This record gives sequence, C-alpha cells and structure tokens, in this order.
Amino acid sequence: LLNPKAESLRRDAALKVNVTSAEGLQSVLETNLGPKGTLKMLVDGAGNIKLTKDGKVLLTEMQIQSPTAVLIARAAAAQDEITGDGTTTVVCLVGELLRQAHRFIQEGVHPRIITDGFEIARKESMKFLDEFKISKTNLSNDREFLLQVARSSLLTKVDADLTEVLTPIVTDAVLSVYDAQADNLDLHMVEIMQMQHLSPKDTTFIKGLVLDHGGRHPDMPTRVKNAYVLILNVSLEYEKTEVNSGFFYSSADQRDKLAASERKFVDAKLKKIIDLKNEVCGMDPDKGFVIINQKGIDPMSLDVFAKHNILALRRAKRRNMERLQLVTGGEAQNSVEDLSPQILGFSGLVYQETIGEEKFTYVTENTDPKSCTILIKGSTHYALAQTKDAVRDGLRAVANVLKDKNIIPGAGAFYIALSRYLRSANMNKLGAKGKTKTGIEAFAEALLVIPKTLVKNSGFDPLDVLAMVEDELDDAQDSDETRYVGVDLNIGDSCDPTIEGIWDSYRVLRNAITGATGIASNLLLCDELLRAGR
Amino acid sequence: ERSKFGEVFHINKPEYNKEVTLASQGKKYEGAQTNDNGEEDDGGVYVFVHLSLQSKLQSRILSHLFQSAACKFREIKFVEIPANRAIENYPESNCPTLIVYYRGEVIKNMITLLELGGNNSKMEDFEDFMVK
Amino acid sequence: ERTTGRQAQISNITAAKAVADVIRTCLGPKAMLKMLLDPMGGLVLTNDGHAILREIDVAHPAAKSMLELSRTQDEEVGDGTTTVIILAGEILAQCAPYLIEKNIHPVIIIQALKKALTDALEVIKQVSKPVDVENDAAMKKLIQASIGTKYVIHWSEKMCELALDAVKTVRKDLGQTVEGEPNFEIDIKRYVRVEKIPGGDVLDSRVLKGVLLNKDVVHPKMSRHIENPRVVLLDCPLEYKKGESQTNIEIEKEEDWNRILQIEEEQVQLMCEQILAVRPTLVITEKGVSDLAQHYLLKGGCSVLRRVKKSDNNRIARVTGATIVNRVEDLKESDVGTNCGLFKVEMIGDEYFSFLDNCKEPKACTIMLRGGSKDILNEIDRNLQDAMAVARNVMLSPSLSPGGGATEMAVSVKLAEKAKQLEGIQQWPYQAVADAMECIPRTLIQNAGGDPIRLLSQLRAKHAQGNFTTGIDGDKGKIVDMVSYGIWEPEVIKQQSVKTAIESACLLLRVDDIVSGV
Repeated sequence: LLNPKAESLRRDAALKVNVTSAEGLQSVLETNLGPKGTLKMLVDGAGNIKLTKDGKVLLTEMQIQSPTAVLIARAAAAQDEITGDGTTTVVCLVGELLRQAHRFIQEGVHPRIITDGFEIARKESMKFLDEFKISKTNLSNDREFLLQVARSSLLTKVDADLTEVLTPIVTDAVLSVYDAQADNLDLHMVEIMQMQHLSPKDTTFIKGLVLDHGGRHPDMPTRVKNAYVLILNVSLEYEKTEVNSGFFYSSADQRDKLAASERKFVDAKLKKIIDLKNEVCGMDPDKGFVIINQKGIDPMSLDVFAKHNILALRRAKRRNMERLQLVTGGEAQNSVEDLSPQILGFSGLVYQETIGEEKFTYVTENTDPKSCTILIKGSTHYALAQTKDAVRDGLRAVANVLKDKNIIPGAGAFYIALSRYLRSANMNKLGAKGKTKTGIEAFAEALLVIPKTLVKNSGFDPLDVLAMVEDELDDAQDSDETRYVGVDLNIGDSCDPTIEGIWDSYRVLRNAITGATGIASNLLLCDELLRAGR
Repeated sequence: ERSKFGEVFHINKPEYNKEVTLASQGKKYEGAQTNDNGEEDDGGVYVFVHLSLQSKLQSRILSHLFQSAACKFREIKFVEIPANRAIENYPESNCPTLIVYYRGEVIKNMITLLELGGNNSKMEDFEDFMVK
Repeated sequence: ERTTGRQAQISNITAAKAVADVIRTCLGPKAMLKMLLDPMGGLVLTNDGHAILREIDVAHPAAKSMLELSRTQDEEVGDGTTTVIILAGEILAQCAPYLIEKNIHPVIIIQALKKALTDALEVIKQVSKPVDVENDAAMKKLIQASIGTKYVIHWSEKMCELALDAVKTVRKDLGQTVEGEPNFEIDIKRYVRVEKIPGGDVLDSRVLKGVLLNKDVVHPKMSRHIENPRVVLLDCPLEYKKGESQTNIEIEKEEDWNRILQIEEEQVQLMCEQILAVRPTLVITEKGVSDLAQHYLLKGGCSVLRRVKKSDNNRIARVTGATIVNRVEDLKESDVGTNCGLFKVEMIGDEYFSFLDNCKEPKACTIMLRGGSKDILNEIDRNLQDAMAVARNVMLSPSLSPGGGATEMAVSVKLAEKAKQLEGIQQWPYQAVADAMECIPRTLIQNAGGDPIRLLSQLRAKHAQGNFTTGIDGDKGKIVDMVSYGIWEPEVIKQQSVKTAIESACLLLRVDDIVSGV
C-alpha cells in the first residue's frame, strides 16, 4: 500500500518522529535559556561567524532538516512579530508537552484526549494569568521600574557587565521618545548606529541625531555652542557659464582666469550665506552657526566658510536632512536668493568626532528633537551584532511594558504558581471528565520545564530549588497571604521577584502559552506522514 | 501579428545562446526606433526553454503541454534542448527544468517541474504559469 | 506490461485500500491532522480532506480514478468528498476475499453491488425525516450548521437569510404530470455568483431577482430609469463597415476624407433604425459602438451599452429573454426582450449598478454583497457559496437523515436482514456492503478515542432492537440520540455518496488488467 518515489510513516511512527524532533529542538535551545545560558556559534561558510543567543535569530539563521523541527521553529517565530520574545520559552514548552503526551500515549491515552486536556489547561492558565498579573501605575517617575525591566531584559542577552551600560541607555532612549502622555510609542524614533575600532563598553546614548559626514577644513571649530542649523539644497561646487561655453586656450593661465570669472556664481551665494550668518547672532556671545549643505561644496567655499568661524558639512544623505528637519527644526532652502533667518534652526553643542577611517558630527542637545540615537561601539563584528541585538530587545521590552501596563513577576514564579494552580483547580473541578486528567497532568508538568531549565543552566540542582520554592509557597498559602516566590539563580535559594527586580511581560507569557499549546495540539494530532510531489 | 513561432523548436548546444539570446528583439513596426539605435523601445520575446530527459515522467508530460501551448500561443517561443546537452554534468535531481527568458534576460528558473502544478500536469497548470 | 489472473484485481483493490486508508481519519469534528511533505523542505499540517486528496500523488491508475471521482464530487455535491472514497475502499476491501478466496466472478459482485445500491437508497429514503422547506425559520436553523463556528460566525444571522433568499430565488418549486418534476433546477455556479460591493454591512446585503450589470451609461445624456424596459442584444458593431475582402480607401483632396465619415453615418443610421424598429429601450452590443450610433439610438429614446462581455448577455437572455442576433439587418421584432422589470441604476457604496430584476422565475439571480473590507467580502463570498450548496442539497429533497453514522448503521442492519432472505450466491456481496457501511461509525469512534469494538457493538444492538436515530456523539464519543443532540446531514448527500461509492467500486472491479498503449 505505497507508491514509488514516496515515503510515509504508519501506526505511531509519525508521533515518535515528531516527538524526537521536538526533543532535539528543545535540547538545541535548552542551553540558551535564562541569563545563565550559553551562546551558539553559527558559521555561514563564507568566513562570517555569528555568536548569538536570541532564540528568534538562532532559529531564523540556522538550517533545520527535520520537517517537524522546521514547523516548530516557524510557529515559534510568530512570537517575534507579536511580542518580540519568548521563542525559547515556546520551544521548551512544546518539547516538554510533547514528551509528556508521548509518555501518556505509550500508556494507551488517545491523542485527542490529550489535546482536550491541553485546551482545558490552557483556559485555566489564561484565567490564572488574568488573576495573577500586577497592574503598573501611570506615574511619570517610574524610571526605577523601567531600569529594572531593562536590566531584566539585558541580563538574558549580555555578559552581565554591559548591563550597567545598556540599561540606562535603553531606559532613557525609550522614555524620551514616549513622554508621560497617552500619545503613542514608535521605536522608529530611536536610531541604531554601529562604530568600529572602539571598546564594547564605550556604548553611549545621544539625545539627538548623529551625522555621518564631517568637516573637511582644519580651521572649522571643533565645537560650536548654541549653533543655528542651516539646511541648503543648492550645490556650492564650482559652477560654469549658464550658457554654452568651454575652455579653449594656449596656456593654462587663460583657463585659470576663466575659472576665476565663473566662480562669481558660487561667490554670490556664499556672500548671501555669510550675510545671513552675520545678521543672525553674528557677534552675540554664546552663539554659533552651522550649515548642513546637503549638496557638495567646493574647497574654496569650504575655506570661505571656515574663515568665518562657520562649521559647514557637505554631501549628506536625504534621510539625514529629513531627520534634521525635525531634530533641529530648520528648513531646507531650495534657493539662496530666498534665504532668510526663518530657515535657521537651533541646536545645542555641535561636536565633530575624528576616527581613523571616518569622521562623525554630533547635532544633539535639541529643544524637542522628537528622536534619539544610540551609538553601538565595538571592535569585532560579533560584539557589535550582540550589542545591537541586546539594545533592540531591551527597547522592544520596555516599549511593551510602557504600552501594556500589565506586569507579571518573573524568576520562574509564574510558571510554578500556574502549575500548582492547575494541579489543584483542574483536579478539584473535573469539569469535562476523568479521562482528561492525563492531559491536565501532562500540561501541568510541562509548564514546570522553564524553572527546571533555568536552574540546570545556573548549575544548581533543579530538585532542591523546586522543593524550596514549593515549601515557601505552601507556607505562604498556610499563612493566608499573597506572596510571589521565585528562583535566585545566583544564590540557589528562593527569592521574591518583586523585590529583586525580575519581571516578565504579560503579552509575552500569554502568547508563549497559546503558541506552545497550539503547536503541541497540532503535532500530537498528526496521525501519519505523507509524501507527494516527487 | 506577427504570428512568429507556432511550434516547439529543437536546440543543439552550439545554438543555445543564439536561439535563447534572440529573445532580445522585436521586429519592424512592432515598436519605436531612434537615432543610431534600431532596437525597439518595447520588450522582446518570451522564450520558454525546456531542459528535458526522455526517461523522466514530467519530461514526457511537458513535451505534450509545451507543444499544445505552442499551437495556441503563436507569439510565444518554445524550445527544447536535451538537458544533458545544455549543462555540463546536468544533474537528474533538477530534472526537468524550465527557464523563462525575456528581452534576453532570465525571468523564471523552475526546477523539478513535477511540483509546478499537479504531478499529472494539465494545460490548466501550464496556462496558469504562462500568465504569470 | 500485462497482468493476468487475480493479480490485476488484487493490485486494483490494494490501490483503492491505500487511497481510502489515508483519509480514513478525515471524518467527524475530531478528525486527526496529517503531514504533507513535499520533496523540498516545506510541509503543512492541513486536515482538509479535499486538500489531502488533492496534494497526494498516486501512481496506480485506480488511485488516480478514485482521486478524480472525489474531485468531481467536490463540485457536483457540497459534501461527501472523503465519504465517497472511504465507502468505496471499504466495499472493495470487503468484496476482495470473495473474488480472491471464494473464486466469485466479478460480474456477480457487480450485479450484487448494484442491487445493494438500490436497497441502500430505499433504506435511506425510509430512515430520512421531513423538513419544512417553506418555513424560513427551519431553513435558517438547518443552514446555520454550515455557517456557524466559522469566520462568518459574526454575521451568521444575516448570512443564513441571504443564502436562503438566493437559493429560493433560483429555486423553482413546480410539480405536475405534464412537464414532470424539474428538481428545482438549482444552478449556483453560473447564475448565483456573488457581487462584492465595498462598504456597508452584511445586514445591508440584498438578493436581486435578476442580473446586475456594472456597465454604466455610455453617454451622460441618456435615460437612467425605464419603467417599461425592453432589452435587445446584438453582436455586430455600429460603426464604419468595410468589405469582406481587401478594402482600400483612396482620397485625393484632403476635404474628401469626410466621405468615410458620411458613409459611416449612413450605415450607422440604417443599423440604428433597424434596431429601433423593434421598439427597444436598451441596446447592448458586444462589439464597439461608435459615438454616432450612440447619438442615433438616443434619438430613438433608448439607452446604449457597448463592449459588453458575452457573460453578461448569457444571463440577460435568461432573466430578460432578449434574443441576440449577430447581424443588425437580421434583427426581428420577436427578438425584443419584453417582460423586463426595470433599468434602475441606483448607486450603492459609490459603485455603479444596473438592475434587471423582475417578479418572474428565470432560475437566475445576483447577490449584492456588502462588507467593510475586501477580506471580509471574500470570506463571506466563500461562506455563502458553501451555505448555498448546503441549502441546495437540503431543498432538492425536503428531508434529512440522522448524522453520526446512524444512517450507515441502519443501512447495514437492514441490508443484512434483507440479504438473509435472498437465498442466492449473491448474498455474500450484500453482506460485504452491509459490513463496509460500518466504516463511518468506526471512524467516528476511533476519532473520539472510544472503544472501537464495544461502542460499535452497542450501537449495532441499539439499531437492531431500538431506533435508527442513535449515533456517535462528536464530543462525548458515546452512543446518543442524534435527534436530541441535533446531529443531522442532508439525505441528498447520503444518497449521492452511497451511489457514487458503489458505482466506483463496480467500475474498478470491471477492470481486470492494465496494458500499455498509446
């Protein structure tokens, strides 16, 4: 009962293959869970090596041969487009759920019963999530909570040393773009830049924008205080006769004379620019003048600008000009003849940074730039990639926390509490039937994988840590008090996540649980494997 | 008009880049011509190049579908080259292959065409491709 | 090359069984999922029976024939895509030992299968229960089963009404001894296509008792509302006409080029007068219409529509009765499409309309669907197609049969009881068919996670000693009354599934060898 050029799995072979693939994927992503996890090394074969820990990036870049593993990875990748985190959690939950389901199936439990039990446990876990969350306040002085959230997000991705650098940077960058008002949050207001030949710890935060192109004249001021930003779209390069002409001569002296005569066109515009500079705070103290000049500038015009204590850039990207239109408030002048003071903007200190391979300009310290820039600094490609990924993850986590005020303490407290709540309530109710108890117990046990994996990664024995956490929870319940009990990966004993400062996003946990349950149900319902199209 | 081709043409290796390369043309009165450039302003000819092996199922199915298309799509060029005479070491694992050219450039590289529509490919699967 | 003896029959039966076993688990709400693995790295976990039977490649010709049968039934009938294959495969498997072990000739098996088909149809008719096809409440309740628990669950309330109204508009309930029973001549594919109108809500959707045309007036100075419309259809364009052979225009003076325009005016005026001779109110031409023709037709007091596709005229001739004449000079007074309702062009949702409805029964209509987005419109269109197919199945026979395998179990029991009294060699295939009918309840029990043996035995005992309305519960998995739980399926689907499965089994049994040939 088969056809050529095809292969199929019969009886329970499909279930065994799917379970094995899920276990393999879990073991692949088991070691990188939590701040105590490890990093994976990826080689593309072209000489580029990536050292990454984020589950989404690892799944996207890594090639997967097992079709079931491919399906699991693709399903878990949805977390990135919804919550931005929890892919590893989804994979671990799917793996443990499939392990338990296979164990029960070996005892004769039909897959549909397990699926129904998983659905019931999912509903109960959603109820527990609703009852267990903590409402965050809307106070504008919540900077401490944002710092705690950023630290929690970063510790999972960094070596615990760059955390002190990235936490304040991420917190400030996210807070500046989203003021203490309803409005809205858009992470596109935060620019991400990378620089080479610098120490990893050099990463800093810039209030405003940073321009790639720098000055090209030694006499330009290094720093300009309270500068007026001028954006000019008219090219200041050498101009020729407006009508048909040429350079026909017997000696280069005639060509030089013709060039000097033709330079008057640029000279006239330079005169207007200098007049504007002089009129607007020409000699006022603590004032400056900076010109962007999107288009190119002739060296003679650069020297003319420098001799007037004017810092002029050239050959800037249109995107940079559009960003400056808001960062500095200045407008782009299409024609010098219509140039007027109203075009000029205003900005704080303007500093030029010289690098061996390039030169940057800073246009930060703006009254209301409605944007900010984060400068990732590193000496190696992998370090820069890791820093960028950590910064983006922290930005997304803080944005999710700000937009969604529902906050749930982490440190493994949520998973253990949910497992206990399920084991109690589902067994006390038995709302569907006894036969669903197998699936209920499987789901409850699988939900405990995350704390066990975290403890295993931290090097401590999961049994003792789980026993201590359960004992503390039992004591709290006997005391008739509300208490959150988590896992301290540094000491090994139990700890209160609300005091240490470990928190998890409501959306992340909700989506991870839903996705894991859905993937487990879909895989457990696979009766056979079919091959076609060959 | 012009009803240019009307049938599938056999290609020998020496003329592959002549018959396929010649996608890059129109004809007199089918487009604008200009100063020191006699090329049409419009595009060229869609050329459907079949790399076949007689032993394979889909190759036999496509020989039928390609000629059937050629009989109606008079303006579309259809050609066939034994795959083993097109590519040095042509692998059976890619067989059959269809490459679609236009205006001298490559548009599609469809590989193991048994999955390009039904295993028992119908003219409905091929006419749905030819309109994409 | 050539196969002789029982080997060819064994090969065909094995191919049929292999095809059936794949989808054996595609029945019931508890249907299991399947993995489709392409030669590339992509795969899906779709559980749709049609998708499984479409994406599965089979080399054996019998499997290809079975897949083609299922694909054809997927459009001929609204349901039973997987039931037909499962039933045919089970019947073939049951009949296999008789052909192989009992040395029974295929002709006897085929005849017995046909007789069992007749008996099964009789039993299905006996066990079916009537429904009220005239009361809208009962039809809405029945059709809600195929509309709820879907993307259109939100608008189900109005979706049921829209589908029922469309089906009734295309449904012709007639009964007499002169023309016979038309069988309602319901055609959804051709004359029920849904028109997607952006904007509005589902509750705003209406059923048009005719054809809706999206072609606006070809000239602003044209009537937009006729209370006594009459449609005339033509193909030949109203413009300058050349000779059948090569035609050449030779002009000496520049001012003489107006001769072509004068000839065009004369010909167009003659054609327009010929068209107007039949007292028309709207002129529809498949080919292009010149501005002069539009002016001449307007002078006659009628509207003009040009470059209208044949698809619109095919339905216009059905809802208006207008006869299309290729040549204008051959137009006849009797070709005018009288008995037309209106030419109202009221715009809905910033879209152009042209209603050709009436209070007649042309067995054609148009569904004016409204929605807040294109995705909603497409999903509602698909759900309305499914609901109208279900409603057509229900209304084609005012009765329904119990679901959950109760009908199959009752058919098996009655077939066994009747076969016990036949007293002939054919008794064996009748028992084989009766046993194969048990496939559906076995699949339901297996999908529900119950006991495949004890539950089936209890159901069979209940049917033998109790009523035939007992079946397998989709959720509980126990034996319960289908009527109490509201589990039902249309009788038409069951009859068609049984007939098609038995006919396919007979056809496959007829083939006793596969030989090379071109």
